[PDB]
Amino acid sequence: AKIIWTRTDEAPLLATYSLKPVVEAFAATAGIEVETRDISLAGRILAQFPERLTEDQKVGNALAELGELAKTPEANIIKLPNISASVPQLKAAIKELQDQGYDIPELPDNATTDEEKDILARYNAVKGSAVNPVLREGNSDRRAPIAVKNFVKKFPHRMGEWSADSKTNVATMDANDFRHNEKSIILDAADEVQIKHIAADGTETILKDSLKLLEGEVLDGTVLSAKALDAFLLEQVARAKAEGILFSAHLKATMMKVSDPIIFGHVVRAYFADVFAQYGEQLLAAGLNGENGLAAILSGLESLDNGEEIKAAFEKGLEDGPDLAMVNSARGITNLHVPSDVIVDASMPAMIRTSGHMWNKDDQEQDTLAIIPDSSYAGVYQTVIEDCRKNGAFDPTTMGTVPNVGLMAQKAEEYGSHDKTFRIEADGVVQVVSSNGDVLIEHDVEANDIWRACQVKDAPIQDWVKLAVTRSRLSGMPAVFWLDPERAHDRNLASLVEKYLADHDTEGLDIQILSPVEATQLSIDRIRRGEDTISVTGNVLRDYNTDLFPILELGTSAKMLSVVPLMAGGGLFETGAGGSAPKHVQQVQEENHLRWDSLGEFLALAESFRHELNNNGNTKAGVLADALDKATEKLLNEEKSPSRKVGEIDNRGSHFWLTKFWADELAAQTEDADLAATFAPVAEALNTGAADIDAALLAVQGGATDLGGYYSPNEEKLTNIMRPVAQFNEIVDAL
Ligand SMILES: [Mg+2]
Repeated sequence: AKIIWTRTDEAPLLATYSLKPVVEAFAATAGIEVETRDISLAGRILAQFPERLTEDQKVGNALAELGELAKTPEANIIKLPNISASVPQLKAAIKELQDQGYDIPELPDNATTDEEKDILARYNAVKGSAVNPVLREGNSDRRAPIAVKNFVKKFPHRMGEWSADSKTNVATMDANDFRHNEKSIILDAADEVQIKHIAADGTETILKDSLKLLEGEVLDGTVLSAKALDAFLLEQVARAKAEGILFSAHLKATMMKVSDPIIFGHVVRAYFADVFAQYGEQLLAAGLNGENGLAAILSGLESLDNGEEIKAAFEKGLEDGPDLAMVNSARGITNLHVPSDVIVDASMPAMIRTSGHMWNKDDQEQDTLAIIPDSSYAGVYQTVIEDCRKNGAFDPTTMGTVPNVGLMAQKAEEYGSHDKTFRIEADGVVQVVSSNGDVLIEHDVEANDIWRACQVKDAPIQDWVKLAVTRSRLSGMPAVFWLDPERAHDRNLASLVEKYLADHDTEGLDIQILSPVEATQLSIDRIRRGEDTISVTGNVLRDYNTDLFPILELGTSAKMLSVVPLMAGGGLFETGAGGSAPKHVQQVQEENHLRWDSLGEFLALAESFRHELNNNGNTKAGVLADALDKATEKLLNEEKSPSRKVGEIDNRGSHFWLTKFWADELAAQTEDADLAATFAPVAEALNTGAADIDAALLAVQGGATDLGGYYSPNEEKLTNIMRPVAQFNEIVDAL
């Protein structure tokens, strides 16, 4: 078997030149090959334009080959953070490669010829998030890492004290929202369907011409009522004001790129009711509607020149309304200024952790009314708030843990809905119409309503159920499916979960189905008494739970095990969800200190070894994984993760100590005597040499360093820089 280690960009790229040769040496003792594949920005650019290159310059299409790999049981891929290119990064990479002799074309800035149109289309496929959709052929298994959990117990993060008198609450709609208006069906056979609007006129408008659906696919349609939404919002503005608490609003403007900016605008106009009552027609005509935040409105006013008295009215709105949760007090930035500033899955746990407070204009903590307009998920957070009010803050030294198994494959549910979401222009109805003419789903709609459809396919659902059973069996933790009886979609999924659970041996396992509110309550009841509960959920709750529980248990959601069990039986082990840390590279250029933390790599690696153990029968991989868990725990115990500061332990040093501790554990274990004899002299060499090797890895730091490039660094220079101590290299390369 083979483990593919992704060669990416910037900081993780540099770490990989140090860490991968060690991983390769240790892995080979379990009969496992470790190879890199090049999915760097520069490499993916070269892959896209082979026709311009000499044979020696060519890269082969590594992303496409990894995509194919992922559809086979052979796949075992360790994926590190990589660049999702902005246009500037793309232009910089292109220029760098041209300077190095690769005759690739310029990014056209105004394609007119057919060749230019083709080149632009090819580059546009390379920019942005190009990699994740090719590699994620699966659902999600995310867990707080045990090595990090055990350290938190030793050294807990701060948890704000809660008051029984707290007035913080979530406010959410009671009716006429996506949850209550949702209708859902399961297709009997494949069908290409149409989405249509029929106005009170009779005038038909096709909203989406063709939508191919599979046999067994689950289809939902639903509407958020603009009128109910507006009525609701105006009431919450008044409530925050009467109760003397912060008005706050929590959406996902970035991911839900069609619905949530619209909803946001409704929020802004509610807060500034009097302003829109007097200048509404004019502002809306000029596109100053709040869907790009209050800051866009304010900026646009200078073009209007009755804008001065409008500016004055907004300023008056801010003095007269409830106090707003602040994004940046020093710049005067409120919750309403930029739609993407406050993002629900981050903001809600941060507020819960901070005694249920957000920050006011004086930069002091204050209770908040947290507005989450649609009611599908609001109750999870409300249930946690009420529990903290009654029982006080969670105690990270004793609390249990709540992993997540999440239905994600093929852009499941709301995260595939953006091309099926429509701002309604006129009163009437919207129909999903079958090819045969049948009307499958129908909703009444009014102008300014939001209509949305969502799809999840049957194989992803079956895979999701298998993964829930597998996680419960392997971990011993009970599993709870979070499905809301009041949602049509969740009622359909519940019937399928019941059907498919019968394909599995569940004897000895505790698996049940509860509403999201019931499930949250059970989970937190268990967590407080030190016990564990796996949350089995759809796509959005995946996104929410994988922030909420880690932030409470660990102080952060940035340090997680994230696995995507691939459809054909392989695995993808994602080391990290952040970017590739350009400032980290700057520091190495300036003073040869790499502060990049490889913890996520050590953790994903241990799970990669477990995949070989569990799916491919590799007993030695299991031994390697057990030792690696203990080595990681020791590295954290001695705080040997990289310092930020020059002259102190860096990324290369952390790799050394991790390798020393992992070898020690392999030499000390008695589960595989042959592995023990292999690593006894390795451990002895690293121990005797540790004082000298550690001093040397400190000594290389301090001065300017030449990588030979940035997007396309020189391989000889990177090797010498990232593997600078011959004494260590000799031990690794001999094993
Ligand atoms: Mg999230």
